[PDB]
Amino acid sequence: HYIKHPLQNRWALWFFKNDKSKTWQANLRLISKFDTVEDFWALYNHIQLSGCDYSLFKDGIEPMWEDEKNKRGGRWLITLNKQQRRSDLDRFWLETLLCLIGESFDDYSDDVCGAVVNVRAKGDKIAIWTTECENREAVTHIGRVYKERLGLPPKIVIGYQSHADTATKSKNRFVV
Ligand SMILES: Nc1nc2c(c(=O)[nH]1)n(Cc1cc3cc(Cl)ccc3[nH]1)c[n+]2C/C=C\CP(=O)(O)O
Repeated sequence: HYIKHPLQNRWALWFFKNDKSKTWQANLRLISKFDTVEDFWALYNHIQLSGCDYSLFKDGIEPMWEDEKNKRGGRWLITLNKQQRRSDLDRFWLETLLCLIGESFDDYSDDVCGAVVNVRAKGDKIAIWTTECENREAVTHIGRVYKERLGLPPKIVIGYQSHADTATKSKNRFVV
């Protein structure tokens, strides 16, 4: 009936089905792809009415450190307490998906790879993944706009961790 409204990029929704008897990548599942506003909303409305983690990454980028577009990058991390799953999780996740498909970081949105939400009994987490941890100007601009877009209290920092550092964990490259 109507002409669909194209998004700037094509996106893929992935999920991680926690299965301890399998190696990490064997639990990744690519659910579906979309490149219009109407197809995004249909998928979002469908998931809402249905550690089982999810991610939205640009087409061609797998949601893993191993991917060529992620190996030299990192993520802005938002940590929620147990009480924030009910009051803030869904709002923070939708606002993060909108930053992605709407290219809310202007030219710096070209550095965005995707976003990951970790559903944990001990506390949920949401991250925006970027392609180059050494791109200080792009990384910091994305972080400041993301923190503001989510209405986070200014005094508390959010940290940007390089995937190389997260993978050899035993520390924040930038804070905003
Ligand atoms: N090899 C490897 N291991 C990883 C990775 C990774 O990219 N590669 N990741 C990052 C990652 C990508 C991703 C995608 C989805 Cl859909 C859901 C959750 C996700 N987590 C987290 N491990 C370790 C697992 C748990 C630690 P923790 O308790 O901190 O998640």
